[PDB]
Amino acid sequence: AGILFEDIFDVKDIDPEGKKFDRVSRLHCESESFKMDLILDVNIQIYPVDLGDKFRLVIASTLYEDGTLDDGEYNPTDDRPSRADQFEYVMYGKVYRIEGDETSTEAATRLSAYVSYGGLLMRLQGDANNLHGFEVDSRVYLLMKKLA
Amino acid sequence: GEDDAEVQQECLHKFSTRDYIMEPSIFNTLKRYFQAGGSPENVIQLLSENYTAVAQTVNLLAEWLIQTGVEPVQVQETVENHLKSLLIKHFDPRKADSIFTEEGETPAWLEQMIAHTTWRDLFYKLAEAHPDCLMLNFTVKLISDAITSVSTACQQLEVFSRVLRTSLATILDGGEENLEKNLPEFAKMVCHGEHTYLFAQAMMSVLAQEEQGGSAVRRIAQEVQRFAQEKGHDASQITLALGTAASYPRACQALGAMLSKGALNPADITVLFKMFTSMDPPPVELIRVPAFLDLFMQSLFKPGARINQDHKHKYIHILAYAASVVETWKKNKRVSINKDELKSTSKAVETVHNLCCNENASELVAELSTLYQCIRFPVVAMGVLKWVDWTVSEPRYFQLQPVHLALLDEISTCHQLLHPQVLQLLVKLFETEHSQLDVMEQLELKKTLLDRMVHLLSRGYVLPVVSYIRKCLEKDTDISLIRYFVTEVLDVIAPPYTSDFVQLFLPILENDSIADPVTEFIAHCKSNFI
Amino acid sequence: KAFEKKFRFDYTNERALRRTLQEDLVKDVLSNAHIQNELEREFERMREDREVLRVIFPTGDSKVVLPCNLLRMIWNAQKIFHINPRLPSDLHPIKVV
Amino acid sequence: QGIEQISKVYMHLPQTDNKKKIIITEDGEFKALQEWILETDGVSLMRVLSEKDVDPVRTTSNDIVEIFTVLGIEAVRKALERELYHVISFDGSYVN
Amino acid sequence: LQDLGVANGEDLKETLTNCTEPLKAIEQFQTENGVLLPSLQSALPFLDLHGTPRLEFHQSVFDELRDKLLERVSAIASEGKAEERYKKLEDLLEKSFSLVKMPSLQPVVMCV
Amino acid sequence: KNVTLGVPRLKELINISKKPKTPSLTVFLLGQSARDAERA
Amino acid sequence: ESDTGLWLHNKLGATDELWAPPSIASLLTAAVIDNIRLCFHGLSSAVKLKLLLGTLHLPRRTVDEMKGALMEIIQLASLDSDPWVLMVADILKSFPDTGSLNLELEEQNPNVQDILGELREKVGECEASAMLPLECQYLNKNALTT
Amino acid sequence: SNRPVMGIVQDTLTAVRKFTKRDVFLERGEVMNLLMFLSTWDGKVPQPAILKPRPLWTGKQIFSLIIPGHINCIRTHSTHPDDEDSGPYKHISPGDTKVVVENGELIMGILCKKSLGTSAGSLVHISYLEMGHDITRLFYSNIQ
Repeated sequence: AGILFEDIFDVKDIDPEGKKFDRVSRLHCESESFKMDLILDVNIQIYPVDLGDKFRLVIASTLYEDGTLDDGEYNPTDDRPSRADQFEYVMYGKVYRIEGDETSTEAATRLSAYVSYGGLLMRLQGDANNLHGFEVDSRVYLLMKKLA
Repeated sequence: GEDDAEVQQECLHKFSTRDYIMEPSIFNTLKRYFQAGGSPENVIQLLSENYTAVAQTVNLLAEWLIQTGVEPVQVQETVENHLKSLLIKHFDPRKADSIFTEEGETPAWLEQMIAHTTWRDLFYKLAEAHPDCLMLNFTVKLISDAITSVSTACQQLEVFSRVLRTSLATILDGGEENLEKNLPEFAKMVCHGEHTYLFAQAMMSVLAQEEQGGSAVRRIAQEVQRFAQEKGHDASQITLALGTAASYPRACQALGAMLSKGALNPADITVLFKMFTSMDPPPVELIRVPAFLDLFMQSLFKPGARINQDHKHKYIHILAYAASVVETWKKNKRVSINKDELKSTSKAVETVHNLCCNENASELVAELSTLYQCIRFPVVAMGVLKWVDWTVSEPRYFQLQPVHLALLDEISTCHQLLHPQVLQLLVKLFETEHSQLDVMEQLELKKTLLDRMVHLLSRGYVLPVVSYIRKCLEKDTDISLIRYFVTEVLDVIAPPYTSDFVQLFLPILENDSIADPVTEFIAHCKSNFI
Repeated sequence: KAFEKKFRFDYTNERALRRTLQEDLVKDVLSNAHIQNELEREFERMREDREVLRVIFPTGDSKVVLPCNLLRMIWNAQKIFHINPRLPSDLHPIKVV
Repeated sequence: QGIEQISKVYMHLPQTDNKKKIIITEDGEFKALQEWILETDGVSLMRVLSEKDVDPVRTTSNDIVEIFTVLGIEAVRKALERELYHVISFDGSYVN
Repeated sequence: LQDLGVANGEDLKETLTNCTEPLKAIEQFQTENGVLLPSLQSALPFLDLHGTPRLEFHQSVFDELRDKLLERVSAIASEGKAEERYKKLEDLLEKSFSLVKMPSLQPVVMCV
Repeated sequence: KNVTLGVPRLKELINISKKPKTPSLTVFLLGQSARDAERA
Repeated sequence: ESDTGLWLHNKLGATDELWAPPSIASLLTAAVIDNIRLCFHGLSSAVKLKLLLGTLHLPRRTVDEMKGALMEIIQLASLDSDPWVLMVADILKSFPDTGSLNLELEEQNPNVQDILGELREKVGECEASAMLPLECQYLNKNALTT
Repeated sequence: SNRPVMGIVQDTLTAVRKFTKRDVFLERGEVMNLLMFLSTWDGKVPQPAILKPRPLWTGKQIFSLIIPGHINCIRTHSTHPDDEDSGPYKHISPGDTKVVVENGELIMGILCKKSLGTSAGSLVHISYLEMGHDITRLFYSNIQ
């Protein structure tokens, strides 16, 4: 294993504030099997995404589907079975913030994990139970596949 | 290994403490100590020798306080508050649920606590801290059946309904003047929940059908529904279902669509215009939703006009219909429709619309008589009021030797209902800060605004403006502006006066000794108005 | 109010200490009143410092020029040692003082 | 009437916080109050400081030798520092 | 204690020893030797229902109201007439001189 | 009114001139005159 | 979808969102409307609240389409134990058929009966210089006197 | 004025403002060609920001490779709105206008005068104060 999170989302807004970049769009997406809000910057030029599209999303610690660590270095000659073959859009980033609604006396019920894939920002808000796999300054892979 | 030895050590540790004789687990602990292999004689020393009668000490202190002239009741409140705080920080809701489980009706001590108000307050605070406790829930139920936080106030109906009744009676008793200070404590709880909001609006619709001032209730619905609107809520469809909107399906469709939008669109105006131009209109009361009319005012009079001159007559026709067309009703039967003044109202609205959208206007001096005659229509007047608000409120408006405030003089001359509106604008302009304006110029500007306030005061709106003057005095603005204001007020007033008018005007008339109408007013009010 | 709330260490709410500190440290803080005396003395001297700054800076300008950028060094310490701010910390307050 | 050498006095409220009256409220908060300040075109500081209903604490001058003859060398040191800071930081340029 | 007719550990000893009835005796003691105020007489069984000892309550209110003793003598130090001051101080002095032998009531006598 | 600034003012200050080009005061009021324009 | 009750709880179980969240018109398709009555009573009180109240947000046509299931669920609410559910059921019993609220709540309600008594007597007492609603400012003299 | 006197100027400043935009993506040949000009590079090609449908690196990845040591810095782009910090999207920037260099990595924001120019708190200033003059020299040369 090594899958920190998995769900299926649907897009409710492609860019609510008007596009600020001609290749990157800020998808706002909702999850139906839970209550998770997603904001995600997607390079629409190579992976066009339309409004109301459905997709499986998977946030993983590694790609080799064995738990073996990734080393964080580009190895195009890698021969190991990768999860990326099961998906269409694979980004690689680093979680840099985990907000919560915790008080000074209680634990957070709602958590908000922020990931930066080379600059392309993602927020994932939702119940804390689904976001315990996240931990700031840990490398992570966002895998994505549109569903019919 | 046997735990009897460790239990013996614990029993010795507990018995040796001061005044442990009074603990009620003493029976069980003595049993533990004697069965395990202790003695029933050492505990006599561990309790009696370590007993110092600290309770009787407190009795001596309390009676000494009473003998010092200190009233007992404050000390009783103090010790009761101490017990309250100790129980609050030692609270355990599972224990309370256990007192529920041993008998559904709690043992009779809690009824005695109900009989005393301080413990009712304790149980309120406990339920506020922890809503999940069935003992606390039954208890607040019993108290209300015999300052509940808004979560706890809505958590139970019988609580909420009784609280809504008390608060609504408070609103009606405090009237149009306490309305501002009794609204938010009421609207916050009504707008706290779709269920709470729907319930309160339903009771409000039920009560407002009464004709002996049910309108007094219906505005409180309008206050609370606009409170929901500014809190970002779906207050439209509930309002549509609360009227006769279902009888006209496309009407409720279009109206809900545009209210959810928060703005108009010519498609919906096309449907409503054709609906109303036809001789089968829905009731004019149906479309007189004040939020919708604010949509009209924010669209037809904003700087621009971002309006189509072809659709213009449709918007104006609907506005003049909603304001002017008078429907007669006889026992929930529409008798007649009076389209008399819709012509002239639409004409004047079109005129004033042309002028506020011209913006080239320097001809405003020419259109003044026309503007005054059009302002005689109240709806036209407050349309001009919102236009003047947006115009003057912009930065860098003041590069003229002014005219837009003379409009406000007319506005308050004709319609007393718009008196609260004009004041609310002027105070905002009175408190806005200007950078490009010289300091003396800002002083003369605020003098002109005070002239507008004085003209408003001449129309019988004396109490709120003088209250605001006293506020900004005691809370800021220079004493010269206040002195100039009271000079202008003393210029035109004449005797006699009213007690409230001197209750507000006189206490601001001692912080300054600078100037005879002043000494004449003093001589009058001192003798007549103590 | 804000100064006391944000700067006075509170040792009278066990829940916050469990949230922020490891269990043995919380028991140590709650147990001995000597550490409590040291912490309240720290807050008292910081209030004295506050009054001194009010004398020095009557205009209330917090912007000042100083040798060591304390917030940035704290951030550097957080990242060097991978300090997870979601977990209770093992740093004794008396060690800080 | 008036004091000689003072040929023009402008009256105004400050729009910069440094000239506003910063007080400490009862809760320890800084509150900036708009107060009337008079800027002259001449200099006679001893007379103005002696004048009734003139704050003889914050009333200052932009003339250095007046501060020297009236207040002293250390007040001159401070006022000179303030004038140098003013002329340097007018254009938003910072010097240590 | 017995200077003011207050029962002490000697009274508890003579009522405990040579008594085949401890239970009504301790019960009537704990009732008639509680705190004198009607709100407490409702609250003491409830207060004690949680396993909460009456020790903690007694100690806390004793410390608080003894601090009020010290505060009130400090206040009357320079209040009104010196005659009223020294009269009340002499009265409380003679009252607590019975209790000057005790370790917890000697500071009252010393403050007076 | 605008006072001299820049290198003329800097020159005037490093020279300790017995006459600045635009000498001036900054008088602060304390009574009601601090608040009141008329008294000011 | 399976686990319609648990799914609806996950979508509406947040006890702080006392106003029904937006997109509720999207969460209440015909299939889920018919699945609600299968496990209507298995949900929590606040979930039942937000669910029943979301029906007012639906389009009028969509309100009309499933009105049999809405009426069934409203009667399931009328027979429930939670009081909020009981009053909203009593109000909504006439809503799906026409869109008209049921203002016949005076029956079987000490709260409403006390509202009637106290506040009708207050209104009959507070008939002096009665406030005039917001739309009154718009009306001309004839309409206002009416 | 306790601040740097050398900064990034003219072509390099306009080009870095263009480069660290959110929507700059580099094919592998471009990345390798640019990494030729990086004197402090450790020879390890970093993982791309996008692996599929094609390997791509962003400008911020390469600039994070330029940034020395493990410095940490917070700035605002010159077009940073005056209410973005008060809105919901505070730590996630719609315009990418909040510069956050983290652990020696630029993880968000567009660089400008107010991040690489001559001002107190600028990134070159922090690079000096942390890594010393030599590593800051190499930082300047590598940017250019």
